Amino acid sequence: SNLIEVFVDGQSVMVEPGTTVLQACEKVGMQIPRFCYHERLSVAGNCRMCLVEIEKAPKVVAACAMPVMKGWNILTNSEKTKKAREGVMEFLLANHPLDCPICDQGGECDLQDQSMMFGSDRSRFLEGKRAVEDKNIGPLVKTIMTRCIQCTRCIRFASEIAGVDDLGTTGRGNDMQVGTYIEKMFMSELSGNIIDICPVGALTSKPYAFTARPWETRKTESIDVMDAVGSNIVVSTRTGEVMRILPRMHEDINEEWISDKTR
Amino acid sequence: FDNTTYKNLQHHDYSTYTFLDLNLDLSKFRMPQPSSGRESPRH
Amino acid sequence: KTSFGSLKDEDRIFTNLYGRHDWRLKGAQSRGDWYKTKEILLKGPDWILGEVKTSGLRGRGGAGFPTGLKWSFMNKPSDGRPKYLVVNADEGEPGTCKDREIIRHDPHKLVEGCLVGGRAMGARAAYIYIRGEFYNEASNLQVAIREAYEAGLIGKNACGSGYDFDVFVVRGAGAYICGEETALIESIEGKQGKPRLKPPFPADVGVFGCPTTVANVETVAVSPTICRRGGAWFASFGRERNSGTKLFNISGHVNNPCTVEEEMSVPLKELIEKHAGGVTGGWDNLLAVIPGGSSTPLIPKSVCETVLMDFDALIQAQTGLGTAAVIVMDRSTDIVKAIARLIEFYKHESCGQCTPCREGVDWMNKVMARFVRGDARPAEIDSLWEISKQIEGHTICALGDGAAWPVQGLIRHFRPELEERMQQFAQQHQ
Amino acid sequence: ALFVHRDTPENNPETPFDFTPENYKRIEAIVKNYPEGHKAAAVLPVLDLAQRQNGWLPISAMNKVAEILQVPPMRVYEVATFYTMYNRKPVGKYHIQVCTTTPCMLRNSDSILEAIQKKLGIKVGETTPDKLFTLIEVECLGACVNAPMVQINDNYYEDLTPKDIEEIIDELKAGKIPKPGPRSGRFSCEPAGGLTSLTEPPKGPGFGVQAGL
Ligand SMILES: Cc1cc2nc3c(=O)[nH]c(=O)nc-3n(C[C@H](O)[C@H](O)[C@H](O)COP(=O)(O)O)c2cc1C
Ligand code: SF4
Ligand code: SF4
Ligand code: SF4
Ligand code: FES
Ligand code: FES
Ligand SMILES: [K+]
Repeated sequence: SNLIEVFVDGQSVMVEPGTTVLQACEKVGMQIPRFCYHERLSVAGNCRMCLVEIEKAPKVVAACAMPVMKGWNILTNSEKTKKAREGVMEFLLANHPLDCPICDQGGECDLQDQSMMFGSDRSRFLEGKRAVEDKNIGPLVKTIMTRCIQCTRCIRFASEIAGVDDLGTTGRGNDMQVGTYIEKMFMSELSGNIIDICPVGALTSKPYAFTARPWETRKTESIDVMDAVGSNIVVSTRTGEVMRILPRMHEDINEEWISDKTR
Repeated sequence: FDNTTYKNLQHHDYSTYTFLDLNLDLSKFRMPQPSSGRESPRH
Repeated sequence: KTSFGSLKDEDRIFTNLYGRHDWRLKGAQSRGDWYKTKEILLKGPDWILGEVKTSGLRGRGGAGFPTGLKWSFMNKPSDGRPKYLVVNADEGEPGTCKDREIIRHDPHKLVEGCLVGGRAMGARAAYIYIRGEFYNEASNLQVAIREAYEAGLIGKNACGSGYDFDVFVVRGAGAYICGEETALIESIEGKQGKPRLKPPFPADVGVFGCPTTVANVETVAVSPTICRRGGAWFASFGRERNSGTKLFNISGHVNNPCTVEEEMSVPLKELIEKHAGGVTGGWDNLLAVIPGGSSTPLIPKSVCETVLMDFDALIQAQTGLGTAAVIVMDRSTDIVKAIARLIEFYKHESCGQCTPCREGVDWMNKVMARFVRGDARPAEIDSLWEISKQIEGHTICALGDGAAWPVQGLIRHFRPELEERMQQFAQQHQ
Repeated sequence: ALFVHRDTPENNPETPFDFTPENYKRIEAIVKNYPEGHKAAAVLPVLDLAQRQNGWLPISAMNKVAEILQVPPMRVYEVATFYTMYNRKPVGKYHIQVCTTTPCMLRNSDSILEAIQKKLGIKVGETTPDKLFTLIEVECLGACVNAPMVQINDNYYEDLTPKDIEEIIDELKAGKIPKPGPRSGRFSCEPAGGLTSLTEPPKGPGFGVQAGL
């Protein structure tokens, strides 16, 4: 009764007012590409990978942020939408380093995977690339900040989930950098979760460094015993050896987080 | 009646604190501020 | 009317534009400021919004939205939050220095405009955001605001109308992006000057998360006069949908660069010659003009012969009125370098928030630097055109659009110059 | 030119900084311009005040602003590094800021920047050994019709020629504080050689006011 009717590629869906365009699309099983958006963090709207055409609207809207209006037809696969994704991906990769073989993210990277699915297959960037200073934030999280795509997921997680305002951005424009400004360690019982939410290899697990590739691991869905919360976890193993621990989503227990002891 | 001379020469003697001294002098005239109801968003 | 221009002094609003009369309250009152302000305030917000709407006034900050409709977004019942008017005095567009003269030479016009404008929106206070480099202008404004408080013209019982209104001056700290309306609000709140997405719109969620309207200095400073002399008087100037008078800055290659007030829809050629002393070396020495500040695309001499200076006419010329900052370039200018320096400006001013402008404007800057030297191939021109179209329309704020339009203007009108420079570089380095 | 801080003996958390009692009075006036519960809006003016007292912002000054207004230091760090008017390393007594954007470039701001370097013997971005002047290029300063122009501390010096800016710098060395404004003959932004408008005496109160008021 409160629901309003919108259309995703011409197919009707009834959604609650305030539902974003991106959420209307996932009611029909369509996942809009994204980098800055995370459903458990506040909306940012800065990466622009979620741009999508609304029928009879000249300007593409950011699906992650734009509330859907009654009667809108969202064109998730139109030429305008595809061209918007190709351009944004091209901008994301212009300064990105050629690191995939030496980058722990390789093989489970959202930049790689969305470049394969939604971006062009070649480069026309003929300049030199940006290179960024690395930051030291403790023994657990390794930073290779030339890989950062300035999505601010880590900043929002630290502030909102971990309640620690030690991460921010410094500088401006193409020189804008994510970090602590001062030499500081991001040591919090939830700190290891910024490895998972970082879409790229900018933040990686120091203990896990270089030991395995994602395709060769066997995932064992299990339970954590480091405390009495009972966090749901995946135990990654390879050839009979435990390689790492990952969160397993459980809305009623740990959501998609784990503590540093569990990890 | 003279239209021949610049008449904005006072700012030739504004110092470092001119702007914030005026802001201090204006404080008495301001209406009471509204309140969000809490000390800050972190409270 | 068919011909617009030759505005008479009696019909000029900013009558102390050059600071040759007293700018303090006594001078402002003797020039007609603060006159029957109480009467205007007691006509009510609907009457004020009527005169602004009738005047046909459009935003003077660059975007040119119809002011009357925009200000009416605030004319709604209170929900509990306070309501604010934010006055944009950041004035960051290269070639634009019009708001600087209002603040320091006609400050009381701005203060009254805040009160009258703020009344129309039901605002409790006006925050005047002035760029940090305008220190002396900010102090002049601060002195003028003290005088109004001491005379009872603002504050408790403003002018005796029973309406309480405060005027605050907050200074910036050096950032062109803080002229963007939502980035301005974020700056007032004490964060980095990064624009917000819309929705929500400032009239719903603005400064401190309260209903707000952001208005340009010139837009607000003419509202008291429009309410006194009527919207019908203001609407009698300029073409239809392009009404009123406008402050013009003429810089670059003119004999007498100056700020002048002129009717809207004045021919561009007449404006440069009647007030700016003509193009250096003669009108035939003209190469190109940037009509509305660095964001607007350049137009070549041939287009400048008859183009009118108003919103609609300049859109027909594939550019825009913008802030009405006329930057003149003569035949001795290196046009490619001039535009390259503007892309370098946008590269230094990008807030870095969103991908297309953080990465793309920097990308365009590197290409332009090679285009200046001719160190490129012609196929890269269409590459640059396509890169600019990937920025435009895909960013959070219009700075991305403002960086892509100057590039398109260069490619649109001076492609042969780009190709000659590339051809010549290859010969010297073959 | 970096946006990361490294402790040094002259810039670290134990560097001495504190607002004077007079400056604490100004802070109260600043903090009272914003609604109760939104004190973080005072970061920009309070941080600027710290720079006006100290000449620049060591990390200790930033920490003090964060402490007073009760905001995280990172949020103050973000502001200090975003806005270009905040000096995060010491600058000279006179911060010479030459505009080099296109409108000033079209009117030969290059000759001004060249003249300053030749006179001062320094390069762009450098401070003199005596620490009296620091020279930098800046973007448009909102005085394009008065180009080429510079800003030194809080003052604009306009319509410059290489001769004009050498006299200005010589006055600064001599201790005299030169008057700001155009050095060509006009007083502000009016066209050179005589007004083309606003020559008639201005109308007084009530002129042209519509019926009903
Ligand atoms: C990068 C950028 C800089 C801007 N700078 C200014 C400015 O300095 N002054 C101004 O009035 N508007 C500026 N604007 C436009 C404002 O966002 C907004 O459109 C304007 O303040 C609205 O007021 P108005 O309707 O009276 O014109 C800027 C916009 C952008 C994208
Ligand atoms: S983050 Fe992804 S795309 Fe970037 S280097 Fe690592 S694996 Fe490659
Ligand atoms: S480090 Fe990772 S999560 Fe943080 S802003 Fe960069 S890409 Fe996003
Ligand atoms: S377009 Fe540029 S200035 Fe505007 S929000 Fe995006 S990055 Fe910031
Ligand atoms: S996912 Fe919407 S802009 Fe990043
Ligand atoms: S271009 Fe130098 S003041 Fe505007
Ligand atoms: K990661």
